[PDB]
Amino acid sequence: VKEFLAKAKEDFLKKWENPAQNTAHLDQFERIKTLGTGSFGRVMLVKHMETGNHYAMKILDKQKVVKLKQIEHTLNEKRILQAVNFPFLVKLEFSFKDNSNLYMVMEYVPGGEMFSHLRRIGRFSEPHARFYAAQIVLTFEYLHSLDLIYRDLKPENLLIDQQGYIQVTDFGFAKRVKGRTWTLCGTPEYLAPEIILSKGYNKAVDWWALGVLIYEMAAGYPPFFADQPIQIYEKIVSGKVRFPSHFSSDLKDLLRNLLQVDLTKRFGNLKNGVNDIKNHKWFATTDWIAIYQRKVEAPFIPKFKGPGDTSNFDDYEEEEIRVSINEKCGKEFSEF
Amino acid sequence: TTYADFIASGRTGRRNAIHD
Ligand SMILES: N[C@H](COc1cncc(-c2ccc3cnccc3c2)c1)CC1C=Nc2ccccc21
Repeated sequence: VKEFLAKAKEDFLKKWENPAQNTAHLDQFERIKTLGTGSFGRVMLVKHMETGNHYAMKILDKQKVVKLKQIEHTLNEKRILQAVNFPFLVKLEFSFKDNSNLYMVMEYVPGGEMFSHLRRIGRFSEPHARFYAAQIVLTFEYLHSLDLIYRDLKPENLLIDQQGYIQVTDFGFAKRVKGRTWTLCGTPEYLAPEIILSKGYNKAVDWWALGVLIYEMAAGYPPFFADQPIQIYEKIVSGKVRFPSHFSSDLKDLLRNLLQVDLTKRFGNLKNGVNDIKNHKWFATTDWIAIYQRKVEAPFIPKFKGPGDTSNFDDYEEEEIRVSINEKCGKEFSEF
Repeated sequence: TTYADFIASGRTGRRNAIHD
């Protein structure tokens, strides 16, 4: 493992220090349909005319990004994305900007979100959840190895590719940091106690998120939910969790150590780092090497109805894409 | 059941991120 990571670090570094820019243009893409929306942007299926390929184009409104004070976060996302490379991270193929927007063109994953499949099915069996969780485990070991904190693990940010494997999306909160950070960021149900308390935190909040993910995948609902955020934060810090009766003893053990409010005992943040996770009973049947290569049998294959098929995605109201005659936030996004 | 409570809650849909 140390071998692979060492070289992965060398490649990321070169790209990090010399990020690619303006590698495409809006008019080289055919706007097909909206696959999702966010506070300051949207993602659409697009078709690259020269190659006939489909991609997921993320369009960010520079003015909204500024109003929401996510300028640096948006710069973090593209800079990081153009530099990383892992089998469970969706690839940033092209990036560019125009008068009104920033654009990040990623590889399209027709399979759809884990969220959709998870909600419809209810809950995943333990081997099913173990297969996806394992992929997140290698992805986090990879990211943290590069001094990156992800900060938004959740089913809504996980896609299922043609091979049944996971593809992580949304690096809007990713950040390269050695040492503590304080930005309050994430999703209510997945926030670690440190974040809600405003106490400076590290990569350990990613490992706590994994604990929330595994629990939600195996139970059908998150360990901490309520109709309003403040109620959800009250549960998270209380250091009190309840487990469904069908949760194996090993599964409950792994989660007790993951959903540890005391980030001095929390698995992943210990002296043995990620190994305390990879070597936990619940993962004894897991062949970490096999999972990376993807030679492990996937429990679910979301067969699609052809390339460019958006059947596995929900519908969203279509928004017209306009580009003003004037440049809006040049200085702010000069390095994009 | 907790499953029932969850499904009846307002947080079964896509959850938005927070920051400000
Ligand atoms: N967090 C949600 C999804 O976020 C994504 C963010 N960036 C890229 C993809 C993303 C990446 C690759 C993909 C490949 N195939 C299909 C869909 C894909 C979606 C998904 C909503 C959300 C929050 N901020 C947003 C900003 C814009 C759109 C949606 C949101």
